[PDB]
Amino acid sequence: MEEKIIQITAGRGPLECQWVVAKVLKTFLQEATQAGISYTILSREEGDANLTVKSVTL
RNA sequence: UGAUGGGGUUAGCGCAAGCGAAGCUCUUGAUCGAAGCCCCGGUAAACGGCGGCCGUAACUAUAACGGUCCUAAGGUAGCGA
Ligand SMILES: [Mg+2]
Ligand SMILES: [Mg+2]
Ligand SMILES: [Mg+2]
Ligand SMILES: [Mg+2]
Repeated sequence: MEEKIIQITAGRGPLECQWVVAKVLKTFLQEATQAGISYTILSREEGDANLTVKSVTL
């Protein structure tokens, strides 16, 4: 068994990048569920609007 | 309560194994037989009991929601380390 830590970030990117971090996160979890890798969130970095995330650590 | 049935006895009859009248007596328990119980409803300010699992919301989180399993019904208001 392996445990790892990864971060998905918008860097210095604009709000669109801040938003795609969220969409990519949702897809990433919707794949981790089928892969059987349990996922937990350590630091969700909410973005500059609704529904945005600057970065999230899994 | 005592119907039938099966015995025990013996007057008689039998070469004689045996049959057995009536009476008496032993046993059997047909029929009758109410409550109760089973049965059918009521009743919890009667004694009492008052559920599981799983998923689910433009972001993560939670589940308003949904699926099926069971129950007699799944803890209402209110309160809650
Ligand atoms: Mg999602
Ligand atoms: Mg009632
Ligand atoms: Mg309540
Ligand atoms: Mg305390």
